[PDB]
Amino acid sequence: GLFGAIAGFLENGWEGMVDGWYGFRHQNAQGTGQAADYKSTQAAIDQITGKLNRLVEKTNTEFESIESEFSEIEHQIGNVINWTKDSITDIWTYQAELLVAMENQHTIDMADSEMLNLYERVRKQLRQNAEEDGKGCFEIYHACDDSCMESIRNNTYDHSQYREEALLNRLNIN
Amino acid sequence: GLFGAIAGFLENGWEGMVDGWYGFRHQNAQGTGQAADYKSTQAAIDQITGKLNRLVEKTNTEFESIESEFSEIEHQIGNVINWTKDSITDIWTYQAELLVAMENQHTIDMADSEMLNLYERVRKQLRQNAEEDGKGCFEIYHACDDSCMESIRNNTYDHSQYREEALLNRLNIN
Amino acid sequence: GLFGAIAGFLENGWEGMVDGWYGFRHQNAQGTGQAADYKSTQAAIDQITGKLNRLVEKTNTEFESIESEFSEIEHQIGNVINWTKDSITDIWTYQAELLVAMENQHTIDMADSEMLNLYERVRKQLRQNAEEDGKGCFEIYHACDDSCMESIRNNTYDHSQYREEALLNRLNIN
Amino acid sequence: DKICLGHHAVANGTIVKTLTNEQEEVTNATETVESTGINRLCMKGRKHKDLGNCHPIGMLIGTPACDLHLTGMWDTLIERENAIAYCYPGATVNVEALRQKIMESGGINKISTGFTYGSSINSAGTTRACMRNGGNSFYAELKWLVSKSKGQNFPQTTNTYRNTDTAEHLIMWGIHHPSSTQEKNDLYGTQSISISVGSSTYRNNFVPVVGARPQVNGQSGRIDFHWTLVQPGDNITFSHNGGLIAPSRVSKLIGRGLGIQSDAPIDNNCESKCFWRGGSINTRLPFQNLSPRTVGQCPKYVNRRSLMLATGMRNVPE
Amino acid sequence: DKICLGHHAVANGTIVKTLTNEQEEVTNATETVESTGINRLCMKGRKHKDLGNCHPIGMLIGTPACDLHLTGMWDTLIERENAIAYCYPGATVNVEALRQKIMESGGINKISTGFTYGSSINSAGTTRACMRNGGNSFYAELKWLVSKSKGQNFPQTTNTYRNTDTAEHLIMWGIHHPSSTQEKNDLYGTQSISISVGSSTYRNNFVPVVGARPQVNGQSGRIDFHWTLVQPGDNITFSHNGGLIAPSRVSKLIGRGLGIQSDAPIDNNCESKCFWRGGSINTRLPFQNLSPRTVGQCPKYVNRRSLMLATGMRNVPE
Amino acid sequence: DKICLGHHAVANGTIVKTLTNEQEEVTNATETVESTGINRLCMKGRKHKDLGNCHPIGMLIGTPACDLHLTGMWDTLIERENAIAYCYPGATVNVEALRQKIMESGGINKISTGFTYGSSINSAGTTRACMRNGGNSFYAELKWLVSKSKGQNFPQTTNTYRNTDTAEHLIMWGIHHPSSTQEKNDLYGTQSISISVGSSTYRNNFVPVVGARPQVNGQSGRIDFHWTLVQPGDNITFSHNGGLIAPSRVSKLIGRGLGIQSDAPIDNNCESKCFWRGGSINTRLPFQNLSPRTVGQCPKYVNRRSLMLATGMRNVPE
Ligand SMILES: CC(=O)N[C@H]1[C@H]([C@H](O)[C@H](O)CO)O[C@@](O)(C(=O)O)C[C@@H]1O
Ligand SMILES: *[C@@H]1O[C@H](CO)[C@@H](O)[C@H](O)[C@H]1NC(C)=O
Ligand SMILES: *[C@@H]1O[C@H](CO)[C@@H](O)[C@H](O)[C@H]1NC(C)=O
Ligand SMILES: *[C@@H]1O[C@H](CO)[C@@H](O)[C@H](O)[C@H]1NC(C)=O
Ligand SMILES: *[C@@H]1O[C@H](CO)[C@@H](O)[C@H](O)[C@H]1NC(C)=O
Ligand SMILES: *[C@@H]1O[C@H](CO)[C@@H](O)[C@H](O)[C@H]1NC(C)=O
Ligand SMILES: *[C@@H]1O[C@H](CO)[C@@H](O)[C@H](O)[C@H]1NC(C)=O
Repeated sequence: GLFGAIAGFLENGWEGMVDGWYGFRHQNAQGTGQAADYKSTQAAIDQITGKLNRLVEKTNTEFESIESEFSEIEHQIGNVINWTKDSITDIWTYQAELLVAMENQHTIDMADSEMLNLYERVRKQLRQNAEEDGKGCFEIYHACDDSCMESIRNNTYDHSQYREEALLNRLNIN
Repeated sequence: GLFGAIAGFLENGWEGMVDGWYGFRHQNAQGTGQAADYKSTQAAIDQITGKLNRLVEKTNTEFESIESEFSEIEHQIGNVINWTKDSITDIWTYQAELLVAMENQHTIDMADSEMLNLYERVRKQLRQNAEEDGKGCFEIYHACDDSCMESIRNNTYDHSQYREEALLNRLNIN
Repeated sequence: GLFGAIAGFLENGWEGMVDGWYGFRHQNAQGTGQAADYKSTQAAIDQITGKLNRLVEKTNTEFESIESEFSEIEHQIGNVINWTKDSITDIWTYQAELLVAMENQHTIDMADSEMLNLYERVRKQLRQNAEEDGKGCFEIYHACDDSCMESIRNNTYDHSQYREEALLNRLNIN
Repeated sequence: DKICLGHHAVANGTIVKTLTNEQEEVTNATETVESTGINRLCMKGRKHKDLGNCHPIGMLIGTPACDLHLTGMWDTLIERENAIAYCYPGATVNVEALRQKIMESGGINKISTGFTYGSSINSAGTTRACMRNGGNSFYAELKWLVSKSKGQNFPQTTNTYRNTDTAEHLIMWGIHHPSSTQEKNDLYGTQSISISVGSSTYRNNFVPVVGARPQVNGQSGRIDFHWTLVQPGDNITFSHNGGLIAPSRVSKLIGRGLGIQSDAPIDNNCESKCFWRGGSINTRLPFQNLSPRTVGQCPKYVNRRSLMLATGMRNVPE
Repeated sequence: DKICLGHHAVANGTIVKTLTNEQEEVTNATETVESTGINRLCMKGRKHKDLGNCHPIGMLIGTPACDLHLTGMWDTLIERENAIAYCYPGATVNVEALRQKIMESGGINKISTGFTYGSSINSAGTTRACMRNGGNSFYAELKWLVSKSKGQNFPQTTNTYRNTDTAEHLIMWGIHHPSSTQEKNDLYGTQSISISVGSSTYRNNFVPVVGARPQVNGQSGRIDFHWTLVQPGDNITFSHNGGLIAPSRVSKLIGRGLGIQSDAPIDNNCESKCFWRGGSINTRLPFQNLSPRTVGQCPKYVNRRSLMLATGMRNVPE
Repeated sequence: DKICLGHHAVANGTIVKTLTNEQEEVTNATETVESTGINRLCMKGRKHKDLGNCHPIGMLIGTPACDLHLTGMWDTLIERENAIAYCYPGATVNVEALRQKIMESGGINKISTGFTYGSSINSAGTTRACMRNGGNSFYAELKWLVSKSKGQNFPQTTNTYRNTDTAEHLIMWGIHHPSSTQEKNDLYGTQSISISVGSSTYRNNFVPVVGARPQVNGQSGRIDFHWTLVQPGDNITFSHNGGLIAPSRVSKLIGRGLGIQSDAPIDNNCESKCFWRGGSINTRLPFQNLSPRTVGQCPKYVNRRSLMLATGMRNVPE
């Protein structure tokens, strides 16, 4: 899709992440872990919320009847009315069809977008201390324990703290 | 453009590539080559086919005549009919105009994005073995024969196999 | 937002730049400076201009009166007319609302896009001589004077000139 | 050591349409077209009048079925099917324009015409077609004028209603068309019969016409009803010599109201702003597929069972 | 050693509109507005009736030009310009409503009225303005009632049509308006002429009026046609003493069909669902600029020669 | 050493709506809905005709208020509130159809009927209801025919207007309806009274009817006005014996024009193509919320005060 992450270079979703929309999985010496990212999940949710609010805002226009349910309508005027109403109906079913198709397109792509934006945020955090998988993972070239992992998700990772160790490992030297 | 590649950092298109929409041009010791990427080309084409399919679906709305071609319409009802029809035509030409302008904007941008996605995929494939031109090229810091070029286009390039050589060439020390 | 820059990894805008839409702030030995980028600013403005041109293109369609202001309308035909006019009005109000909501979403995202495209351009130009801070800045690992900064804004910066010194400062080895 | 970025997925996704794809699967979606309506008339918060078997036209002329609906105030008026307009058979000119005017009013006041008639006139003409409390009666707002002496010529007479109010008045009257010459002669005499009605803005003439025809409610005679609006300060004059079914009261339509045609049971518990033949429609959704004929503030009608709006990202399981 | 990413371009690009650019060049595009119609009425697969110079009203009253079209079944009905309804000059009251009713039917049955007339009545009134088989004739479904003895008074007569069927019946009749007193007296006598028509839902009276007027088809007389629907199980009664053009048959409109007005020739070899005065439209495109006046299942009319929809990326040549 | 990328911002940003945000702050925005109307009728560039207190229908029959508007050429016609159509009180059949037809014309010519009358007829009848130069007059384009011989029977007369032109003509006439039996007898005699009007396309009969009525402009008598179009080559014939208000001239509607109903002042220095009761609208904006009743080339009416279109990026202040 538009941003290349969701249904893109990320091969699939995580059914086990019922905690949020986007998130992290890590692996170090202590083992594995999973945590949802709140900010990115919320940015997407609030946008969906916006569309639903627009969908559900109502117009104030009150209409009266121009067709009797119980007594006959004169034939010519009746034909005019049927023609007008069907023409109005076609317009509205066209518009409804378009609204959904267009909105769905935008919804799908903005969620891809928020996924990518999170990915980019982490990439720049780690700068020269990690390398990209190509599959949405970063290989970290230093000892990253559960607190270091947490500081990455929590946006407090200080790259300069590990840069020396990391660069030597990326160069494969001592 | 939205995604920066087509009519962006890519100078121009390749007229001599009738093989597909997106593709590769390489240069090595054995000389030059060209090949189109099938996956990215079909991804774009499929989306355009999708729009064409939506353009062509039909409503089953039967209309009858409310304007006699061959006899006179009473003047007042005639003026109401003219007003309604013209109002409706104004809506549809407005709708028709907007559909095309909106669809075309999106079509151009998704095409831009599929190009970027291909570029980005290649970028992560090579990881530390190549550097970016800024013109859509990757300068490769190791010997890439025709089989190596093929491994890149076919998504099977193992970066670890050439990393040692490429690093030395990028740091310019031997 | 969609492209992650404006209201994204860029903390905020610059009120002091009344010179254009996008631009540069540098820090060097000789101090600070600020210059707007013309090419990126105009890409965005031209696109707003296109939107305004479509808004303003006029497609009438003369209409005549079907409702006397100064005399009574027969009641049944008058109700038909009222129902028709209100229906058309609901349609136009809906489209006017949709046009603006839709165009506005695209307007802000394309602006974010042009910002990212400038950023990416600078990144690729500087290639191995600088690193990203994640806030939209490039830390430059070589001495960069006014002529050097002005070359970055001008899109003429030659990376090969400073690379050796720059790799030296980044890698802190050799 | 490595850190991996990802997004969620669910087991059972939903299919939605996009510009480019007809069968796109997402994590969640919500309906945009209401298919469910309530088979009742949600009247909570609104002062409504159920007319039962009273037809709106009958409110103006005073058909027995409408005796409890000759006057009132309402913001919603409910007309039912097979409602009765006519006790004595007949028809109204421009009946539908009249019905619509009534069905968008917010009430009806009645005001007496003050018409009086001389000794040679029997103004209490009565018929078995219009029963009231076990007795032969007639339209409550009208009087069937008939010669007091059977067979004699109905005298030339003039009656003028003066609108002295500040708002326009709806006046209705009837023209009797006897089914036979004997009957016409018995009621109005052998003379040539003419009825003139004239205000400042309206004028028309009517002539009772004898003619054989089927019995409706046991009568082959017919009454044709006519109406007009009398402006404030204006007079309307009736000049006649037999065959006039005269107004004894005149109507005034008051304010505005919503008219509904439905035989759906009233529910005073629920509120609604949208109605149709089949009841009420309560939704926040912008579209519905219940009926193209609705009144009130309604979702637009569309010819689709379902239009799903995505509320989640692309579903990608594995 | 290097590898470059890129995209295709063409020599000949096409210009489209976008939200931000009126003149954007892309590799390919395709039309959304149909410009090409068909100058023929594509009637393949439809049971059609080409009325030729028979006007639809003529089908009901039996104008000689309509003899092949008094009855039939069809799913589409084709009316041509300058089609004939009236051999003897005149006009039909509520004409357009009647034409439209006929033009949305799927056939017409005719059922006899059974009207008989005494010997003092010549029910075979005939005219040179309605030729048939080389002889003076009259409307097939009607009868010109005239006094057998010239100058003598047309007798007082009554005729009642009984609808003993399960669907409504369309009945038509005419009133003759002579252009002279002599003419009037010759046909009907010196008496006062009146025609009364009554059923359970219809009543009306008609008075033949003598008056000088220009000749149409040689005749300065006029016949005005009237019509209503007789509901099932209802009776309609004609009480007359001259000037009534009596119905010998009534009509029944059966089912539904598509009404087309066009002077385009028929092609039984092409199929279509969309028609207009100029013929047919066959497209998959959602829009057309041929006519704002179409019938059937049609693309929406828009005021544009061309709206191109991009099917390729930006074209960036060098 | 470093270089930073950024975008601008402003202190005071404007709020706009997007698909996802009802309150998004951007750097600039522009209105799409016009709220400003002009309180004048901008007639620069157009050849107009301000009717003042002359009603368009008064142009055809020649009411004194319309003396300066009996003929002319225009591309826009301006009608004002309370404009006068009648001096002698009455009404016109199919009045709104006629008004609209005049209001979309681009001019009017008057052509004489050439009607002549026998000495037994006074054709110069006149009334205090229509004043010219402070004295009794009548409709300029009509003649009130009355027996010269008071109480004596109006002669049975025939008048025929033949249209010798290549275009249809609008012919109007009146029928007098007296307010008393004495008034009737004095003007036309004691005989039965009929007016017959026939062409190739039109025929109708009219009978003057006596009736007591309120006085309008001093009169309780009335005149019903009637009209048709006489086609080129056709003749139309009036047969009558009292009560015809006869046409002395006939109308010819020329070209097309824009009809405006408004009481706004005329401005000859401003141009415009969109009008409503309150004046003119000059905008480039596609929408307006001034009025759902406009004429000419107008923005579409919308139910919103404002719909701001972003012309800048998100405002992110600091
Ligand atoms: C006004 C009047 O006298 N009403 C009489 C009517 C009329 O003569 C016919 O209904 C006219 O059609 O006939 C009755 O049988 C009826 O309806 O009860 C008796 C009643 O006394
Ligand atoms: C109008 O449409 C309804 C069906 O929706 C149909 O029953 C009715 O007959 C139509 N009216 C006319 C005059 O054809
Ligand atoms: C309706 O529009 C048609 C086509 O423009 C025109 O010929 C006709 O005169 C109009 N009818 C009226 C009553 O103005
Ligand atoms: C039509 O709408 C106008 C404007 O609200 C109103 O004044 C008028 O009375 C309506 N007409 C009818 C017949 O209800
Ligand atoms: C109505 O009648 C009264 C007297 O009954 C009279 O004073 C008044 O002027 C009349 N109104 C009109 C409009 O004739
Ligand atoms: C029609 O006439 C028949 C026979 O005269 C009769 O049985 C039937 O009831 C009549 N129908 C009506 C509605 O009067
Ligand atoms: C009109 O009258 C003239 C002379 O009276 C006659 O020659 C012409 O044929 C008539 N036209 C019609 C249509 O009757």
